[PDB]
Parts: sequence; structure tokens; C-alpha cells
Amino acid sequence: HGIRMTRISREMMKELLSVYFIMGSNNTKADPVTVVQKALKGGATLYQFREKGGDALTGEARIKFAEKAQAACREAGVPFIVNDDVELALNLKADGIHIGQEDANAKEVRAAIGDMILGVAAHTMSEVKQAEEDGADYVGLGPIYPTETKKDTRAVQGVSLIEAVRRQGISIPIVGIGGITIDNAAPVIQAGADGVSMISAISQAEDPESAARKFREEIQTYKTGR
Ligand SMILES: Cc1ncsc1CCOP(=O)(O)O
Ligand SMILES: C=C1C=NC(C(F)(F)F)=NC1=N
Ligand SMILES: [Mg+2]
Repeated sequence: HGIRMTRISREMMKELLSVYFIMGSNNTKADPVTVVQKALKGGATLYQFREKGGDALTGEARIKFAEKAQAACREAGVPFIVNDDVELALNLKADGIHIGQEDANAKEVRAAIGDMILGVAAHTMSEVKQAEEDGADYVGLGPIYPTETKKDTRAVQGVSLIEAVRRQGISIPIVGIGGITIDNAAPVIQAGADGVSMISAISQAEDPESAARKFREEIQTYKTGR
């Protein structure tokens, strides 16, 4: 995964979304980079650097942590996505950036990042359609299930939006997020999603490598079976 000179294909994007691990230093009691390394070894197909909150790293310490996480992704051959921070994504030559409804406007971000991967968090049909129009390569829909990892989230929606989007003929790459575990991931894929994203199911697992491997194995099975 080098510098992109063309927009990523939908086929490739959907493959990358399979097991999308997201993490910040304040999401685990273990060593942050070590957990990321274990998740990648287990089978995570994409990683998002999400460092925010009161006890998250800032300044130079945050940048250095990001560099080490990006290096871990490079060693595993997995793309590195930055959450919220467009400047950081450009400065590190990240593979992509993820933004939400309260962040920089998607039109503005797409113009600033060229052909880098762009993900947009959506909670309604209107937002999903707007994201596609603005040039997003994928949308993150949720929260599917209850979650305490992110407090300022909108109402839990199950797989309702995923189903509605596919029903309207929209084929944009979709990843589900919010309280997803190895036990409840199947319905997300069966509803039409191209993958599942998670923080705590892997970051707080007593065995992150095994947890990631389990996710990878079952998601592959579900995608072939739906
Ligand atoms: C970042 C984010 N965005 C919507 S829900 C969520 C949290 C996912 O965390 P967990 O997988 O631990 O529920
Ligand atoms: C709020 C979010 C929603 N979706 C995603 C992703 F999984 F990447 F799509 N990441 C986020 N940080
Ligand atoms: Mg955001």
C-alpha cells in the first residue's frame, strides 16, 4: 500500500473493511503498540488510529505513538487510517482518514487528501447519501449495539440502516460499528455490511491476537455465505 494515484476500487475497499480494528492508548490497560501488533498478527485487515479524550496522548507524544502504530501496520501490510485529524494524516502519509458528522466537511476533506481513502460515519439515510455524493470511499454505520467506549453516540440502530441502504440500491462499502463482538458480528455481515469494526472486543481481550484471528475466520465465512 503505497501512495495512491487513483481512487481505491470498491472491491478492494470492501475487502479491507472485513476486520477493522480501531484503537487509542486509552482503550487498553496493556501496552498500546503491543496490542496493535497482536491485532494485526491475528488478522485485522485495516487499522484506525483514534487518539482522543481526556487521558489520550497529545503533542509530540501523540505523533510518536502514531508513527509506531503506522510502522506496525507497514510490517503487517495493512493500511493505516487516521481518525479526525486531516493534518496528521497528510503529515504521516497515512493511507486514509475517517471523519464524522461533527468533523471537517467531507467535501473539504476529499479536496485536501487527493486519492487517499476517506471514511465517513453516518447514522441516517440522508447522511449516507451525502457522504457518497461528497466522495467518501466507505461509510461507518452504527452504533449497531450498545457501547460505552464512545459516550457521545446517537441511538442504537441494530442493522436497520445497513438493510435500508442496500434496499435502496446503494452499493457503497459499509462497515458496522458499535459494541460488536465475536458473538454478534454475523448479523452485521448478513444485513449487507462488508465488514465489522471494533475497539474493546480486541483492545481489552485477554488475548488480542486470538480475538482478531477469530474475527477474521468468521467474517470470511459469513461473507462467503451471504
Ligand atoms: C468509535 C465509535 N463510533 C461509534 S461507536 C464507537 C465505539 C466502538 O467501540 P466498541 O467496539 O468498543 O464498542
Ligand atoms: C465513529 C466511527 C464510525 N465508524 C468508524 C469506522 F469503523 F471506521 F467506519 N470509525 C469511527 N471512528
Ligand atoms: Mg470524529
